[PDB]
Amino acid sequence: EVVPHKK
Amino acid sequence: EVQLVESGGDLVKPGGSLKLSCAASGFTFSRCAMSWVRQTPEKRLEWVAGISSGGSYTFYPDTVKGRFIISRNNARNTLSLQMSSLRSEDTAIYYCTRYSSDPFYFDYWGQGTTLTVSSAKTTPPSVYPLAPGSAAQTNSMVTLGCLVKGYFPEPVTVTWNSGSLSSGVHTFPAVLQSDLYTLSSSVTVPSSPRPSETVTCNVAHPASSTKVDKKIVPRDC
Amino acid sequence: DVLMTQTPLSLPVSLGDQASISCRSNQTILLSDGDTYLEWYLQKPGQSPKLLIYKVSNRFSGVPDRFSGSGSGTDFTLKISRVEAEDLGVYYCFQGSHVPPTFGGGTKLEIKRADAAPTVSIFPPSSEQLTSGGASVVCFLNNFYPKDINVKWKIDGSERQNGVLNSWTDQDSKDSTYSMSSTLTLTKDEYERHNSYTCEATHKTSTSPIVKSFNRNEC
Ligand SMILES: *[C@@H]1O[C@H](CO)[C@@H](O)[C@H](O)[C@H]1NC(C)=O
Repeated sequence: EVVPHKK
Repeated sequence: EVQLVESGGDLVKPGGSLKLSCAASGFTFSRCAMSWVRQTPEKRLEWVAGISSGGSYTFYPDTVKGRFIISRNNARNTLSLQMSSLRSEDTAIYYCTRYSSDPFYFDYWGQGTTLTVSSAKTTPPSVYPLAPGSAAQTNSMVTLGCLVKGYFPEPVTVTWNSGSLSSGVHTFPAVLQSDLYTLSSSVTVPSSPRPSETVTCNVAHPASSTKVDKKIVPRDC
Repeated sequence: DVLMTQTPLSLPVSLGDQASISCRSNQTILLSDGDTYLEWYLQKPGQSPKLLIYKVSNRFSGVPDRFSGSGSGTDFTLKISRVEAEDLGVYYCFQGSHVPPTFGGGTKLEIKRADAAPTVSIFPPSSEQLTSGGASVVCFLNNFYPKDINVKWKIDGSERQNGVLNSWTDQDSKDSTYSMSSTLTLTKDEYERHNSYTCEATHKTSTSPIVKSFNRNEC
């Protein structure tokens, strides 16, 4: 799932 | 096209709790991480919560950790921030922000909602007119204006002749003195009204409702 | 955390010149995959911040090719070349490479222009005000450039006073001048002891102070 500040 | 619109900031007291909300429309919210960035009344920007596309992951700065919870209804696309044990430091414009596809920077920002955290009890304003004063002195144009005194919290809206007096005006930033603000606004008209035509001055104060329309008639004494 | 210092705090520049705002981190912004995430945002007068340059040189879509960004590792920089007046606003640099994502202090880009002398306007307390003992003598220094201004109150000639509010506007978007209002507050018991009220203001445009006054008994 799109996670902030992790590529 | 992306639109993020937020609502909720009201005057809260210290010790309090509020919950701000943000509506998104214009893109598939569920694939975009989202964030709530805030602008302190000194204009320096602070990031306060960030959230993953599925609500699983939640990140917080040390100052809000424990007291702010962020979450998201990925089905009626809203993103929120429930705020507990507020302090006065938390006053600011809260911005609902949309994380990039490449999730380390934000690309769109909401319009903002002011949260005020304070123990002052709201007060209406007293609007007084200021007229040329002494002998006027004739040279084509005159400065008249309002003093809006003694209100709390912000905002007031100052408008001249319901909006037709639109050129010439200047509406100075509010100075907060002892928990009560003061704000003033001027207007430069050609010398043909104020004489002949009416200049009314129209302030209104959202918090306490209060609309006041004072007229600028020439005081002589 | 990672402090992002930003210099200078305010930057006067004239339509047609170049402006460099620059930003600096006490830790590197370079992640091991070679991506350096330093972004530049713009807060115009009234609106909310826009992305202009992102990931150090790239330009988000819609930003003119006069905003260009460079730098690497720890010193970074924006070049606005051929500045136009609708560029005034506060520029913030940012770093998403480390959590928490910090922001720089802000740079006000001010549009330089030819000096303008103020227009002092002094108002006497309104009778309405006076029928509750307050008395606030307002002075307006509308319409001038540079921001730096001197304003003093003197009642009767003697004295001067503390117990004042001063408030300035930002650069005007269609004009580039500023305005300021100074409010001197007294009581009815104080105001009635005295006679001449004066607003004495000084700018770079003049050796003798600009001066507006009234002789008190027009309540
Ligand atoms: C950067 O400055 C802040 C405040 O002084 C400090 O907490 C932080 O540790 C500094 N960063 C480094 C890498 O020393």
